[PDB]
Amino acid sequence: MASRILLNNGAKMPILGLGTWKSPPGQVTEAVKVAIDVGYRHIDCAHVYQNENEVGVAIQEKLREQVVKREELFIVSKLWCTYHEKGLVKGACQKTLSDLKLDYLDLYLIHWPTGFKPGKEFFPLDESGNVVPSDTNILDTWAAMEELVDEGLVKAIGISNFNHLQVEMILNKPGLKYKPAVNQIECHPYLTQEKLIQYCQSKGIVVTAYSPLGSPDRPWAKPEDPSLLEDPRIKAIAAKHNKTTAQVLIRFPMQRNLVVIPKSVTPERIAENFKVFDFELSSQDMTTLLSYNRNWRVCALLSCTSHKDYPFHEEF
Ligand SMILES: NC(=O)c1ccc[n+]([C@@H]2O[C@H](COP(=O)([O-])OP(=O)(O)OC[C@H]3O[C@@H](n4cnc5c(N)ncnc54)[C@H](OP(=O)(O)O)[C@@H]3O)[C@@H](O)[C@H]2O)c1
Ligand SMILES: C[S-](O)c1cccc(CNC(=O)c2ccc(F)cc2OCC(=O)O)c1
Repeated sequence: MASRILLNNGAKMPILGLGTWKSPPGQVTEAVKVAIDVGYRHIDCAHVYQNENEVGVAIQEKLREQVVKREELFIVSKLWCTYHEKGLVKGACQKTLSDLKLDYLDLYLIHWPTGFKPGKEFFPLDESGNVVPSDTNILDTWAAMEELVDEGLVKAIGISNFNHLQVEMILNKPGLKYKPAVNQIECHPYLTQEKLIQYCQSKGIVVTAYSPLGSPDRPWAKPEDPSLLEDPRIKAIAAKHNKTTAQVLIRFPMQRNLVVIPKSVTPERIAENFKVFDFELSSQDMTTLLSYNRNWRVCALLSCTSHKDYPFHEEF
């Protein structure tokens, strides 16, 4: 299938990218170098991942080596929750640009709808363990994101972990200048997201699926949690197609017109995960994978369940 999807800003976005959350700083430079060498053109980043400098080393080296031109890359980062204030957005973007060695981002996302008190700590807590919110309304954060487009720092802006009412709040913003190009959300066979995906696609917003393999390295994993990569039903579909379970899990969102961002620091897996443009899941396979939904979330933002903008109380 086609390698890129057209965004509502007129630019094309590669449907397969490399994730970088949890990629160790001493391994992510080589991971991104390998990824670019084996065909990846989209890297998903974030300031909160604390490894953008090392990602940037890889990008810059492959640009210097002329393995790829800047216009061929699609680099995404995200505004962390402690920078939702109007006066902090530009500097947060600029710090990400400096770390990544870039003079623009292809896409910059509001990482979560929840703003937190600014400061050094990424999760400021009160003495009782609750996250300390910011009063900055997300519409005002959106206006600050729009300024970045108009200053040439980013080509597109979008959102992440927004529920459908929060997307709708942006779309209904008075004086809205740029619609969100993307909503990046958790999506896999155990959290299939039919309702939110349909809503976003109907508005021309492209959906990126994160944790497509179920994030087996997530720090809060428990032994009793479900495991996509070990699910015998998914292994059976993979075996039938002579592919790995990971390859099925990556191809699944692609066939839903989603972008997908599997993470790996393992060279062989980085290459394997990209080899998903040479086979097709049947409609029956797709419906079967969808049937595994259990509304199970890797990323529930649990310290934030009383924040006014916590996204996961709503059904979708
Ligand atoms: N917007 C958000 O709030 C948000 C939240 C979560 C994730 N994300 C983004 O989405 C990306 C992907 O999600 P994720 O990191 O949570 O998890 P994931 O991509 O679902 O899974 C990554 C895990 O799978 C392993 N793996 C990768 N390819 C494999 C293969 N072929 N066979 C077996 N195991 C394989 C990796 O191991 P190795 O690395 O050791 O090879 C790692 O432990 C993130 O890195 C981040 O960029 C965004
Ligand atoms: C549901 S509450 O809304 C929320 C809020 C906020 C957040 C949440 C979840 N996360 C975490 O934890 C985190 C941290 C750190 C890092 F580095 C990373 C991570 O993860 C991945 C992404 O991307 O995020 C939740």
